Amino acid sequence: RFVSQLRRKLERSTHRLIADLERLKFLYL
Amino acid sequence: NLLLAFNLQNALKVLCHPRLHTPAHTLNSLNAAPAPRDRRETYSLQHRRPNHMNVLVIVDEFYDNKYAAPVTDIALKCGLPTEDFLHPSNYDLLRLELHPLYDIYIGRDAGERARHRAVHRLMVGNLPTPLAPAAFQEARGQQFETATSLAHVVDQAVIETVQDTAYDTAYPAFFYVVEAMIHGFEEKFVMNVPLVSLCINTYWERSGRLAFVNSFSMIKFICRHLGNNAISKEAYSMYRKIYGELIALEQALMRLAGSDVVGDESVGQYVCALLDPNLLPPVAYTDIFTHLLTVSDRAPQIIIGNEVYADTLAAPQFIERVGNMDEMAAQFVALYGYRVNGDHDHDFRLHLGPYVDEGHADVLEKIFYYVFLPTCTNAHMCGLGVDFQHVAQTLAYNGPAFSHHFTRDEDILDNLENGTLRDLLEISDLRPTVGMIRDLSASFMTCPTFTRAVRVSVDNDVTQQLAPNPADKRTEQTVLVNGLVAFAFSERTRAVTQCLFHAIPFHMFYGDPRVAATMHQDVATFVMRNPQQRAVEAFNRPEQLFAEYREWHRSPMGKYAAECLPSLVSISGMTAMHIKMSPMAYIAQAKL
Amino acid sequence: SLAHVVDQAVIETVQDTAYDTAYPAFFYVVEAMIHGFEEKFVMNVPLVSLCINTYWERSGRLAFVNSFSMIKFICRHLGNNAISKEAYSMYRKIYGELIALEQALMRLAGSDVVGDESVGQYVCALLDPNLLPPVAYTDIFTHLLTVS
Amino acid sequence: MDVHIDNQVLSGLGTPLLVHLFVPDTVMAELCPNRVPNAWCQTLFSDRTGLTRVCRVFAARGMLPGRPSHRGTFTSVPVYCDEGLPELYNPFHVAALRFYDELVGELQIYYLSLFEGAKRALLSRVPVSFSKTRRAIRESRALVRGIAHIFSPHALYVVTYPELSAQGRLHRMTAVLGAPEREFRFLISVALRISASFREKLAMQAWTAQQEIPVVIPTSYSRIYKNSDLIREAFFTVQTRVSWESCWVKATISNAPDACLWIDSHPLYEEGASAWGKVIDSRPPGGLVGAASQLVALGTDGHCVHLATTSDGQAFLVLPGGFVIKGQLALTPEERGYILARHGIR
Amino acid sequence: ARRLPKPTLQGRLEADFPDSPLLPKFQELNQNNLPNDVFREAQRSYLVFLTSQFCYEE
Amino acid sequence: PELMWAPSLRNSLRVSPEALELAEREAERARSERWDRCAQVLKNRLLRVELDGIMRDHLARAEEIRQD
Amino acid sequence: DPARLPRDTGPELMWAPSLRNSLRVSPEALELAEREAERARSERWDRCAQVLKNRLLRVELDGIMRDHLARAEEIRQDLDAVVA
Repeated sequence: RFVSQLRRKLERSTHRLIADLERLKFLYL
Repeated sequence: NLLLAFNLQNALKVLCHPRLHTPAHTLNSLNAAPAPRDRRETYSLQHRRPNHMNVLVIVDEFYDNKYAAPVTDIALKCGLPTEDFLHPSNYDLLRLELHPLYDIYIGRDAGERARHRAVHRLMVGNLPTPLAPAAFQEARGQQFETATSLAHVVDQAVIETVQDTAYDTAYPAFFYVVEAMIHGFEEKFVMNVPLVSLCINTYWERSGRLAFVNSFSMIKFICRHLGNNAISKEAYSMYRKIYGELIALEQALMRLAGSDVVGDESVGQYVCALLDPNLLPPVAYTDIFTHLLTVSDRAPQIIIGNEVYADTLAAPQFIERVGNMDEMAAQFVALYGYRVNGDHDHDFRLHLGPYVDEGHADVLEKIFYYVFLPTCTNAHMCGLGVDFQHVAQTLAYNGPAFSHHFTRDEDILDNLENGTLRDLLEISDLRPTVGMIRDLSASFMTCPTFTRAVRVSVDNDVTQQLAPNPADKRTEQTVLVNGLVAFAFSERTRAVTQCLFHAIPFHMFYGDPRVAATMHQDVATFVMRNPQQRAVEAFNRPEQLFAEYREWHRSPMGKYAAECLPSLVSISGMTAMHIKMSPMAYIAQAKL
Repeated sequence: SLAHVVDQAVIETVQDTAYDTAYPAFFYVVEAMIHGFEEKFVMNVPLVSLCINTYWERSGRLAFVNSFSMIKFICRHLGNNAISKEAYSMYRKIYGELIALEQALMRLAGSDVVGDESVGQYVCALLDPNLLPPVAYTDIFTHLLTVS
Repeated sequence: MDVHIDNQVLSGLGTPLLVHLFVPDTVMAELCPNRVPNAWCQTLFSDRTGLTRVCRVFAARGMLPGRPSHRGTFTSVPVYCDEGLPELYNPFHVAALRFYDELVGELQIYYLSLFEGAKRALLSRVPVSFSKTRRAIRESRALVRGIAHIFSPHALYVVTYPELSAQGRLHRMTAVLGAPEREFRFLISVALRISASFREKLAMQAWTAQQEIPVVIPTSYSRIYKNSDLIREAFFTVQTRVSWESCWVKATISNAPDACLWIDSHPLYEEGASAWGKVIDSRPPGGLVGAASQLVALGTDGHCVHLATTSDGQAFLVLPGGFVIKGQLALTPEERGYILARHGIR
Repeated sequence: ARRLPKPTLQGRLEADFPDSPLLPKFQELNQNNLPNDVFREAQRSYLVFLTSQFCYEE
Repeated sequence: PELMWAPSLRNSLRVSPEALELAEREAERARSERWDRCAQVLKNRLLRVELDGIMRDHLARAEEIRQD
Repeated sequence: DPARLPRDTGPELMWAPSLRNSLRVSPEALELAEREAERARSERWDRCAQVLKNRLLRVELDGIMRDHLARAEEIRQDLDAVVA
């Protein structure tokens, strides 16, 4: 059982990242 | 025949009632009057909000094609003594002075009926020079010195050397660009230890007096760092005495404050204005704007170009933190694209640092910017603003710092081309070898882009929040973000630095026309046509930048700071006139 | 509350400067040459700093205090160790005392204004624009009869 | 939270679901001077304009939130626009309040600013208020959340809390514009037709003044006010942002109760948003000469334009200088009933 | 609505120092979207940005 | 002395035929600018109030992340 | 038919000159206010220019931010179907 950890950390890294993209959007306007 | 004393403390059974503090009865009596004052003022009644954000258009636009020079009535009061203030010729000023806590103005009949509006006088020094002369304030400071048993660590010598430092016409403008590139960051300052360790050393050898006193962050860093025989000893002792003065004065102020609390919070924010955290220092490099939104019970509104920001949860929408420069390395080119492809007018984003967590609770730079500096130097400095891009183009479009095969420890003044850095370093005459100019230029990776000015409007304290008009329970304050306050300019300095600095007369202590007319050739015509404006009390300032009625420090403070003799008694008098006029301010004044 | 930044010793230096019968005439021919403006002044900066710093040592007194424009320049153009500290501090004291007296006069005249202009030209002859300095090098005349 | 359970059992007749809210004192201070109000709900539709019945909202001020961070007044907004099932939300849909003590100040709020934050914040016996007992046990911080206001750029706190099924249905609702687009266009439409009436009254006459109100005028009046200086008369129509505060509607609301005069006075050029909707009184013992003193004090205003409306259907525009231009007020009486239902009852 | 006047910055560095390691990271720009002088000052800003980059990395 | 025209009701304004017909048109030109600037700031706060909704929905979807 | 007079004071009669029937005008203050308000009016015209352009930039911005989720959704639906 080793697939349920790397996948999880990478989707946590992208769910922080989509908030960073909306933060860059708020940085634009 | 008993010798009964009548102290102040037995009069607190009448001096602490709210009926002394509500002006609602006297505004009912003034607004029902059948013949109000015909001479209305309309100079600094209401702070109008700017639509744009850059302050160069506000200053240049304000002084462009201007021939009207009106003055407010509070500045009209403190220019004449007691004996003629009560004269029947000055009834027009005597008509409105009818309450010590309220300098009631009339405003304008722009609507239907001009209403007498009352703004609360916050501290005790806002009483006019007629009804509270300056020698009385210096003698109250001498009462304050013996009432708290203050130990002044400063002698006359440090006060006079900072005094003629701020009267040096040939002050090095390169020190301004060093202050601008560091701008109050610890990790940036350790990059410039061999810079400033050469700067203030050669200033101490050329002129004998000390440098960099025009900012709290630099002198605080000089107190923390560089004590390791970097500067000469007698130069460093001045900075150590200056930093010891602020902690000693704050200890005296809390000895005045006493060990009593209301609810759970201390009473120290009621009795004084320096110990009140809601008062903000006039120059903020790090963030404090998110900080006081977490600690204040009275609701502040940090108006950033008609953008309110009244709540703490919307922090990154209005202000971003640059943090330290190590985590920004992924977004260096992103921040550069924000520089070159950003519309800075109508940009309501503040580029500040993180709030530093010191135990002092932000009282030391308030003391240094408010009671120390405008009294040892008689209110003769102004708050300029830098353009970071132009100084960035200055410090890196030179010869030796670009090539990187020019070696480090060679003089820069014999191989730098005939740029503006050459005439910047020629009029100052220091020899910064290349490499200490390299990281000086490399600080640009996380310097800001512009020095915005912002009008924080904090409400009054609950003791003195008794006005009926809900727009005048707020006492606003401008704070000039990211720019440094600075002394007078040479014309040789101004001609080579008109492309680097622009002056902002924002505060009552820090808007002065003797210094502003040097580094700005718009007010240099304005006071040429209106020479009576050259006084610091009657100087006109933009009401979208500085509302004099809606301000913590009014024009009597500028009258006292311009004419005090810079010494111990003046410093103690100025820190003794920042006491508020609250009922518990009267309590803590009656105790001591 | 006119604060005197000048002291008695500076008055003694400028006094025995003027009372020095052995004043070097080279300052007079230089002041004939560098008349008025500063662009002529900036091409003789090592000359004026040399002849000030040798008169600060051959005698004790200072020089070039005969004209005002020299003090105006030396307050604003020198001070980069072209001249000594003890000599330049006197000129900085002089130019501080002049603006100190100016602000003393502006605190005398007060915030009064009649006909949207100050009463300073009426209360005091030395604030009147129609008073002129006896040493003139610029167009003060054509400037004068536009403001008068 | 006293007003929350004070109009939750009274407004339940006219409205199914009731929202609990806060207004900060700082945001509503420019609605009313000296906090003189101490309400009336009237929600207008975006695409479905119409008219609706007025609902009463009990609000009490001077009482703080549970938070010590901000201290402001209490309020409540009814939601009754959603027809039948309230599962649909109308987006970009305003709700308008008439808060008052003695009718002063107006508040407009979107439904979207309300609903997005409401989901964000998450051998007898005597009768007991079951809602009052259920309200008392939450008493926590996170019931209140701060939400920005699109009309006026401030944070408007709403308090919602897992009380009962009535709020329980509320956060489960979702659905798939033009609501402030109409009221500005309507007011500028009637302002354009009034300025056209003044245009034809200056046109059928000579371009002259009749000067109903006497006032003395200097010789330099054609200098210090330039020739055909109608800069204020140009920009008057841009300066009328409000109508329901204006005196233009004060004539229409006073036709049924008899006839006095009303004044809309504005600054010659941006001297401040001066004044809207005042009275010229012939009723009290000030009398007609007392009203004439007010009218000559009006004509002597040298730095303000003036517009006059009578309750019987006539409109006047008083220039600074005592000059006046007569005009007509009459409009289609559908818009009379529209304004009369916008304010209150017909 | 406007910014400060420009500093002097006489001559050009790119026409003086061909041995600079930041020179290959300089030519990622485009002349043809703007006039010559505004592109010149944009080149100045990009050059001082990369100079600060080189000083910061060293 | 300074002379003031006494108030009679035959006192005419300075004659203005050309004053108003360009005035109302430039008034509406400034009025449309005022209105779409207000509509722009309305739409800016309107997109900022809707944007937190989809982020709150994503943070609600992040619940199912925690058990996977 | 007008007539020009310096002064009077305080009548009961409505059409009679006075100090109370004098309009309080100041030509200097109104002219400055006008000149400044004209400048404000001039600055009011040139804000309605390029919100079309910033709207196009935010449209292409939300396009490239939808690109990341359109990338990530299929990769997240691939990595859980290998459980067979």
